[PDB]
Amino acid sequence: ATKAQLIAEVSRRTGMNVEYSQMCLTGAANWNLELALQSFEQQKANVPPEAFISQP
Amino acid sequence: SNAATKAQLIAEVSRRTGMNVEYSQMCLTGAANWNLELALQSFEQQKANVPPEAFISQPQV
Amino acid sequence: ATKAQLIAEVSRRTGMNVEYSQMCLTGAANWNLELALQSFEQQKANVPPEAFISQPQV
Amino acid sequence: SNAATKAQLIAEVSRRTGMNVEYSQMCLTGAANWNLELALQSFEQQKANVPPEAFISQPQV
Amino acid sequence: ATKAQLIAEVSRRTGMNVEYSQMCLTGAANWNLELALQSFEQQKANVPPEAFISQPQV
Amino acid sequence: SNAATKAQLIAEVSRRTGMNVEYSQMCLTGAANWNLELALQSFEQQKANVPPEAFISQPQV
Amino acid sequence: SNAATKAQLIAEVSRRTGMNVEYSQMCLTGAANWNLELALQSFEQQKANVPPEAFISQPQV
Amino acid sequence: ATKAQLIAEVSRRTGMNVEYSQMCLTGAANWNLELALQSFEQQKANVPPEAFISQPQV
Repeated sequence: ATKAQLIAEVSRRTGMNVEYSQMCLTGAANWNLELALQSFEQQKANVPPEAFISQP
Repeated sequence: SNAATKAQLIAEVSRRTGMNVEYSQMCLTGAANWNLELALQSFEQQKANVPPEAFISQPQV
Repeated sequence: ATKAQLIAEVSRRTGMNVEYSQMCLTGAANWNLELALQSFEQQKANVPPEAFISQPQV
Repeated sequence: SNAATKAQLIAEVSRRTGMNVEYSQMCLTGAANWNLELALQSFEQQKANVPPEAFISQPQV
Repeated sequence: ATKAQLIAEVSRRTGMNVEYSQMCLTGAANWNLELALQSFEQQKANVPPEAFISQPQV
Repeated sequence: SNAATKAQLIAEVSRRTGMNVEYSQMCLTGAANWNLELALQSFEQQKANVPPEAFISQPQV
Repeated sequence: SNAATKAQLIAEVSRRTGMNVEYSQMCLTGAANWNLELALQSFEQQKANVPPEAFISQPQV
Repeated sequence: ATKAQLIAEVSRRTGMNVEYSQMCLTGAANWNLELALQSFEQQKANVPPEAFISQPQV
């Protein structure tokens, strides 16, 4: 459904796999796409290489 | 979760077809029941009829 | 039949909300009512309780 | 696609008038331009002319 | 049998097919030809290209 | 409805004969009982009695 | 390095919410950015959507 | 699973603090939970009492 679409969208924009993409969406972002992507952009330096599958 | 597993399939359909995530999910849900091959087959049959605005990249297939 | 009436009819017959009803119609069913309903009938055991209640507004 | 939004308007008209999906859409399409209030007004004025088979639930406008 | 005539006339004037022509007549227009055509002219930009089976005729 | 189905037949008679929708319906109603071929046959025999003002397009039976 | 520090925060969320380690980490990652107060705040607001199977101890936020 | 999750899970299961839980995961276990737990069970007698900040669960 929309959760799956939202994870897929975060994965597409950021290049992170779905596991890490889901991490940005869960919690205080509460599946808000803008807040999830923002959190990634702010924390991008701290994301391990294994979490990345593609370029943004 | 199952959402994450479903998300991997949506992302793959989007990569291969060039469609955005909404339309990629459309191909998977329903009679394809998340069968990747059957979803891609549905795109092949319907691609000429997919709205132009629905595409974020060129179809790769 | 319009896309909107097909979604509404699937919603009526199955009891699912419009979001999940649309899911059955798009894709391999390609807006065929019988194939959408068949797919529901096959998958009904695995359909989430959330699919049967209306989605929160706004 | 705006189909889901339209489907919600059809469903609302059906609940209120008791009409099936086809006839509920008739009241919305055209001069009402999918305005719920105008659709319901049209039903009230033309209420006498809707065939009995078109009714799947209780009229409650 | 003026309903069939009215649907046929809207199709001819607008170039739209019969199904969608009927949509313009039913509802708030109450089968008034002018009001149906007004509704078409106002919504024409939003009518899908698929509905048009011919060029509009004065 | 049945109005829409009748309308596609009126439209076809109009296209073929050049008559407006009113006179096109005349050929279909009655003994032709909406049989397209019988309607066109009636036009061919009776064309001489249709007023010229009734014609809005090219005759092309 | 930072994994052990994160682990004590997960352990603390689990203790208070009753959620397993997977779902406890969910509240911490993302917009909370491992802020314990914001993670717990998020749980309190979203408890209804947490699957029952995710709970391995008593809720005591 | 993340390294942090794996440490937290070993801690929950064994009762060891996070520092000693991490010890079981790093090295030849290469962050495999089952081997970490196997190593704990085999070496449990040698773990100092101060390392245990809770009772073991499943």
